[PDB]
Amino acid sequence: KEDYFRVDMLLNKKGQVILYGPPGTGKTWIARKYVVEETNEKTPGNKWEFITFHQSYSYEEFIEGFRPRIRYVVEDGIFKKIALRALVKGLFELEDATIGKDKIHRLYILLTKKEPLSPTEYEEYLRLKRYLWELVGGLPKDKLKNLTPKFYLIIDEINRGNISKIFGELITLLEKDKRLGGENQLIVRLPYSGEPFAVPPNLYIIGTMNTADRSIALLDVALRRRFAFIEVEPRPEFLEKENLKKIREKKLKTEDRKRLNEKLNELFSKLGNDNYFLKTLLEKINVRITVVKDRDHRIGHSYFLNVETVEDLHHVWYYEVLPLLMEYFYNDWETIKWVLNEKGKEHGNVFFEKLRLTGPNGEEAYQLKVLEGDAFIGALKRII
Amino acid sequence: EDYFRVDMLLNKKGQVILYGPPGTGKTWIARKYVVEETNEKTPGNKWEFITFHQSYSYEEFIEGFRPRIRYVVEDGIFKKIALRALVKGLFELEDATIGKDKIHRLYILLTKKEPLSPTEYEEYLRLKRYLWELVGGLPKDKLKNLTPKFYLIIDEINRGNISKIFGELITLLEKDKRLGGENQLIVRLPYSGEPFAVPPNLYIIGTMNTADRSIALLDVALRRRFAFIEVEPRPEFLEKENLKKIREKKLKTEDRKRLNEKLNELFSKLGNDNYFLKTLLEKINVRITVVKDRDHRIGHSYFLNVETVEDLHHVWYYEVLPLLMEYFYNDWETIKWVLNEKGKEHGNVFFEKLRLTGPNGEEAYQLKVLEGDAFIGALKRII
Amino acid sequence: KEDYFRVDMLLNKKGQVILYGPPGTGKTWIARKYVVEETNEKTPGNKWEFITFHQSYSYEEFIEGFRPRTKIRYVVEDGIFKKIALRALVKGLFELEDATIGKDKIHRLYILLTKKEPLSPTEYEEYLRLKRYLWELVGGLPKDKLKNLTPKFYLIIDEINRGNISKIFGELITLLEKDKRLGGENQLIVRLPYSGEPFAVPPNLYIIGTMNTADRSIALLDVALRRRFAFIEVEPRPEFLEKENLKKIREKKLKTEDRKRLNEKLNELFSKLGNDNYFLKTLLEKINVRITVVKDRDHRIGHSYFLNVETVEDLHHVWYYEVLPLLMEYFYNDWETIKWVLNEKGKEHGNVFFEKLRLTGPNGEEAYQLKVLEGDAFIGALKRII
Amino acid sequence: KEDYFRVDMLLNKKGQVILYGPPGTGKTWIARKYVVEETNEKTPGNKWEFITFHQSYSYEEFIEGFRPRTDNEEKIRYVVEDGIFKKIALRALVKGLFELEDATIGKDKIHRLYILLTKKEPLSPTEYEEYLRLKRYLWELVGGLPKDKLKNLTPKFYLIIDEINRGNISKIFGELITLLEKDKRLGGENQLIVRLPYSGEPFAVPPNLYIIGTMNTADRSIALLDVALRRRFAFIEVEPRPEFLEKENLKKIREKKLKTEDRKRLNEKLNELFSKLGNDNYFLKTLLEKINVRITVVKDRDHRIGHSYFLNVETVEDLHHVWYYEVLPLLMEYFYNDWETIKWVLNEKGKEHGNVFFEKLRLTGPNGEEAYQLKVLEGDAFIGALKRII
Ligand SMILES: Nc1nc2c(ncn2[C@@H]2O[C@H](COP(=O)(O)OP(=O)(O)OP(O)(O)=S)[C@@H](O)[C@H]2O)c(=O)[nH]1
Ligand SMILES: Nc1nc2c(ncn2[C@@H]2O[C@H](COP(=O)(O)OP(=O)(O)OP(O)(O)=S)[C@@H](O)[C@H]2O)c(=O)[nH]1
Ligand SMILES: Nc1nc2c(ncn2[C@@H]2O[C@H](COP(=O)(O)OP(=O)(O)OP(O)(O)=S)[C@@H](O)[C@H]2O)c(=O)[nH]1
Ligand SMILES: Nc1nc2c(ncn2[C@@H]2O[C@H](COP(=O)(O)OP(=O)(O)OP(O)(O)=S)[C@@H](O)[C@H]2O)c(=O)[nH]1
Ligand SMILES: [Mg+2]
Ligand SMILES: [Mg+2]
Ligand SMILES: [Mg+2]
Ligand SMILES: [Mg+2]
Repeated sequence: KEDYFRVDMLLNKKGQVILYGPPGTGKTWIARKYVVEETNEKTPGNKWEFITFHQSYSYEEFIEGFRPRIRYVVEDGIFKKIALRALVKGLFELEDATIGKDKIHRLYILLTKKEPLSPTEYEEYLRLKRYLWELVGGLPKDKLKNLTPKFYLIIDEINRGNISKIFGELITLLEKDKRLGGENQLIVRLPYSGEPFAVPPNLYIIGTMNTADRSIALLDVALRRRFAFIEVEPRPEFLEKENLKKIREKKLKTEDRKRLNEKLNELFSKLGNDNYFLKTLLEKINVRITVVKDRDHRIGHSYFLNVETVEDLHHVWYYEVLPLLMEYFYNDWETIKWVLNEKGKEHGNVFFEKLRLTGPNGEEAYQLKVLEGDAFIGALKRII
Repeated sequence: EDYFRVDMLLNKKGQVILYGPPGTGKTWIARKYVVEETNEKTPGNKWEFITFHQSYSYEEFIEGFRPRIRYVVEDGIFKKIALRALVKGLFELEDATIGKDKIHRLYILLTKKEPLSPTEYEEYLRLKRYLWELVGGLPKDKLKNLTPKFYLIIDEINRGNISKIFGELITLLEKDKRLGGENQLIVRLPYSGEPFAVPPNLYIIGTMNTADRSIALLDVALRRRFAFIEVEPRPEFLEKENLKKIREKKLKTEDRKRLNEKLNELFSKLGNDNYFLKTLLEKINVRITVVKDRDHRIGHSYFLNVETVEDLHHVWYYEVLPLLMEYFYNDWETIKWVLNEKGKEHGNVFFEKLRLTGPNGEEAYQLKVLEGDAFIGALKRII
Repeated sequence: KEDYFRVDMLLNKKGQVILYGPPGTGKTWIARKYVVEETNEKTPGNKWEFITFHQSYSYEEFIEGFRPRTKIRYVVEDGIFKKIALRALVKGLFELEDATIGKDKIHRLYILLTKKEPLSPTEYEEYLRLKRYLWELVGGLPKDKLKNLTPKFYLIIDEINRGNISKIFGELITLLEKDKRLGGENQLIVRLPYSGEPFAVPPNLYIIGTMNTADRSIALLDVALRRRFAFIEVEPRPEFLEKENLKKIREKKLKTEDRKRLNEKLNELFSKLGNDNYFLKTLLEKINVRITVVKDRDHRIGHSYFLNVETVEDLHHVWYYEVLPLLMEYFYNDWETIKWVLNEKGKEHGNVFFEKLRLTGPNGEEAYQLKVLEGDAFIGALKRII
Repeated sequence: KEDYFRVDMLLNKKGQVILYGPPGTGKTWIARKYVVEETNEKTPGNKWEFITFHQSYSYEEFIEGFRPRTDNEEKIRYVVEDGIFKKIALRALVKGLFELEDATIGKDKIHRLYILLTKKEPLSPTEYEEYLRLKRYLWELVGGLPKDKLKNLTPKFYLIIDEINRGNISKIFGELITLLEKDKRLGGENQLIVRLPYSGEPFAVPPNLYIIGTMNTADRSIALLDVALRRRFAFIEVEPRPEFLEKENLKKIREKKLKTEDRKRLNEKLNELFSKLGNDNYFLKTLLEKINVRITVVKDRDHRIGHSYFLNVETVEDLHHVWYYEVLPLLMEYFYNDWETIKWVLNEKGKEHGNVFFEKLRLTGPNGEEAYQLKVLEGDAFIGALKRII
């Protein structure tokens, strides 16, 4: 648990992390696994939330916005609700005579309530929010710093939405010192409600993002200072035989797992008795992609994580890896054949066989050749 | 062949995209696979057919605010078909915590073509939040195999902004992230504030044109969720036996024999060559592949309905010669070389060179209409 | 005719057609003529519609979109295509004899579709449940009954390339293919995003596009849309500019005694041209081959510029106010090309259309001016171009 | 006149013309003069309209669009209101159906529709539905009328579109690419009735209505209209006329307006002007000819200087103001940071630091960057610098 430990450390130092890398690495997996292993709660709900950003995601659905529920009810977004839940659950365990635990528990029932709030209860929600935000501030900073029952928000594909538009006052408030209990503790007031709001130290944010798409890759340095940035690189050592066996023996603790570790034995013996076939295959593929495009368009290891037989590797190759490589290099046949290091040969057991016709201006072109059986493993052996 | 690989890749990945040039039967094999898999010939209960375009948003697809005077969160097409797949999968799932009457009322509210009344919309929201309270406590090994199979064919999936339309479906569509999967995700939707997760009951078959690169699926993160099947042009369907085997698999009556001799009247005029259209499309696709992209190849649907020589003349002069002149605009040498008539500037040729020559040295050609045996003699030159 | 049979054959075979070519070749003319000759109606409405694509259409104004309908209601309203493709389907279900077809409801749906008044707020949900009953009926019908609906409906989409068709034709990338129409071997019934009600293009309907191919900025670069249409190149025919063909074209509509004047007006024309019936024909030929060699083949001058020419003053006005500005707009400030199109490149300072200016610039460049020639010097200048 | 006769015959033969040329040649004035000579109305209103296309002119404000309008003075709603062209086309068609002798026309309906097209106030919702129903009756009525009735309509309506290229003419027109042709109008041979997108009601251009556009061909950022859009309009070149700037010619043009005793004042003011220009009655004429020929060889033919800048010139200081505020910013706008060419148009190329319009600065940049400064000349030096342009 090393990536687990660095997510655990950089959440307790920066307050919030972003798991970046190429598509196919373990970002969403390590985020969801870390949060269900810290909260001890397998589903989203009270103690943690899972959201996904997109271009149809705005400030009004994230922090607060007007909604006709008629008059305008200032409906809180998901961040305001999880931050208020984190603050109220932290003021549960915070023993103090000024904290009225009867009103704080009523605010926790009003925040936990999955039903839409009645207009008889929305005024109670506003009054208890005013009492909560007039409670803190009068609370000392050394008590507001230590809040035990931590809350987590996983913003998957965080670079998909306009984060500077979605995060409103959260550009300022998400810094660890600008949270509650910190030394530069800052409680700003919100536009649509007028109520003061500040991020508690009880709530952490684990973003994940892919760095392949550069049109949505974040460049706001003032936004990037709020987050730690954990690079989840492609790990081809997960595709070694014993490591792939140990990974696939996670949810396999029955006799069917006995049908698993022999199914790899049919696989890796057919690959040439090499326990490092997929490992060095993805290694050579990623190191050849890194030098012709970038390191952020590397093939992640989750393409070959579900490979159990040779036909599974054939389907992952011809329907997930080769269309991805042909979308990487559109009509650039020399570069994609260099990625498979087939730049010299034009025929034979090859993935792109040369057409026997050259253009009127000297242009040439290739053809996707579907290899099967030992010829396919022989062509994959050439990449290593 | 293609049916078996669609059935195989739809189970291990959960969603497939049939891509390729126009003309190859991607929508055909998607519709045929889904009708042969659901045993119903109309979209509706167990499968839906949609087509993405630029007026698809996240609101019309998953959920969005719509006034009905009360602004309510109207579920889009995917949330209706995903809740329908989840509820219909929770029908046959025998358990003690699943109240079958609420699940059945939710299925009646989901499969209702009439718009829901305000007395039934709140019941719909209550049954939805009961459903999402239910599957948040259900084990993984019971949700892993829901009994029916629901399909959503998204034809021309690349014509809309897919990463904008698939709002929370970038995360949830992965087979290891569906309900009952090894890493089960349940996102929180922004508009309703209600949780949501794609069941393993529901499969997606996208189709995609790859000739147009302005709508190319360049999102590397979104290409990981789908398995990408290339439906290539198959010129071997235009062989004289395969043309009779394909065109008689749609009709069942006596007039199939009227199909037969009309084909034999065709290929006797082409030069007694049973592989005339096959080698014609193969040679033309090799020319297009070497002078333009391989995604601009001519599909076989142009020549599948060719049954006489006049239909081949109409398909040539009104479907693929405007297509070739649109491929190579004012590049007369390249379209001249695609029909391999680069030296032939006169005679029985498709583009006769004008005798007049411009002042800066440029020369132009003229589309010549060939009929009868001269047209077949010009088509024999391409082979 | 010939082009009439071309449009008829390709529209029956394909379902949709696009008459494309240079401006002024009779694409809108042969489209409107074919549609008023098939459906015997001189005015759109019942059996056919005429629309024009441009950048202010969208999917909402063509298929369906949300609109306010009077309190106020947020009502999804069908566009022109959904209205005509429900009208063609419902009119096709009149002559279908079947037990499951409830014609008392189909006739009410036809009355609500052909209702020129806007729908009442108590008559709109009647139309909605009638559409729901219709799409429950059509999905239950066998394919052989929907294969050949009895009438024929036409939608002339003129200047089709001027709008963003891939944005406008939302589901119609899929549905316009004749195998995906109703009763086809591979029929498809999409679900529309705004309403949620299903939709499918009947075989009753026939869309006819016309396209300007002189403009390259709006051309059909979309290859997948070009499968759905047949493509008729409507070339400029200068053989219509002969004296006998002008007498056949111009004296066809006005069948009164004025033909006995009009041919007289033609006899003053070509005798002023040199007693040559092929003056305008070879003039348009030897201009369009110049436009074909120095520009693309589809920036050519259409024959509709010279069809209304009756006297030499009309030819002078058509030359100096319609096609010489057009040639000056083709080759803007490119004098050695527009002068070469009129094949007066070596000529200057005479009976010429572009007189050379006596001044030369500091970089050695020169520019010419437009010279207006009248009388017989203009005809001697036009005789040079031939 | 002759230009008005040319506009009249090309407008009767094509239905719509465009007066195109450089700025300041009087294309708007020629269009307005011809229209007020036709309809005999000094102001727009019933029989003719005047609009200006700008960059933000849209189809929604030209044919029909969802415009906000208040219902019962309480709340705004977006309803489909007709633009300028649809209102003037319905007005022309209804006014032509006034004098049309036919029995199928319900005149007491049609006249009411004319009132609903001529009231200069927003329609109340009680009568806006009446206006919609009368439009539906009108398009049901002309859908059965023969061609011989609708061919000849008795009045003549005009729509002047000043600066027609400054908008997106295809996007603003829309259905008017097809409808504006003389054969595609009402009562024509190939009569066409489109179906508009927003209101969903039919529409067709009457032959009653004519369009006279003006086109500034100097700029070319937004000036490119399509070839099919060139086909609909006749195109009338309005050149700069420097022969309007001769002393007797400028006298007759300035005296064509109403002047009781100020004609002799204009006479003694114009004799004061040309006596300082070297006793040359043709000085402004050949000045504009030399500067326009020198514009034509280096710039486009459409970039010439219009003659109406010098039509108000009566004194020497008026000519100095016109030069230093109306034609030298025009030249500096055409030749932006092209100093040798704009110096060659005035043919003072190489002649620096004299009685010059563009004085060369005596500094030079790090890599040889050069700059010129607009020098203002007053008195005999300005007339001397004007003398060497010729
Ligand atoms: N056991 C194990 N499984 C992993 C690991 N990394 C990825 N996986 C598996 O691969 C699948 C895909 O990984 P995932 O984390 O979802 O990619 P991603 O980072 O979200 O990809 P993207 O969203 O940026 S496109 C997951 O379902 C997970 O089960 C790992 O380190 N260990
Ligand atoms: N029998 C049979 N018919 C086919 C086959 N491939 C294509 N066709 C026919 O050709 C037509 C075109 O196939 P289609 O599915 O529409 O291509 P497409 O993928 O939609 O092409 P596009 O949308 O990218 S433009 C179909 O109507 C189908 O009937 C095939 O393999 N077998
Ligand atoms: N008789 C006859 N008349 C024609 C023919 N072509 C054009 N015309 C006449 O010329 C006029 C212009 O034709 P039109 O239909 O507008 O050309 P177009 O192809 O639409 O030109 P555009 O819209 O791209 S600009 C028509 O009104 C018609 O009367 C023809 O082939 N035969
Ligand atoms: N008497 C008389 N006045 C003229 C003549 N030409 C132009 N004018 C006057 O000069 C002024 C400018 O003319 P104008 O019509 O605006 O030219 P323009 O082509 O429209 O200029 P622009 O709009 O492109 S900048 C007008 O006020 C007009 O009255 C003319 O020939 N005779
Ligand atoms: Mg992810
Ligand atoms: Mg398709
Ligand atoms: Mg037209
Ligand atoms: Mg003006």
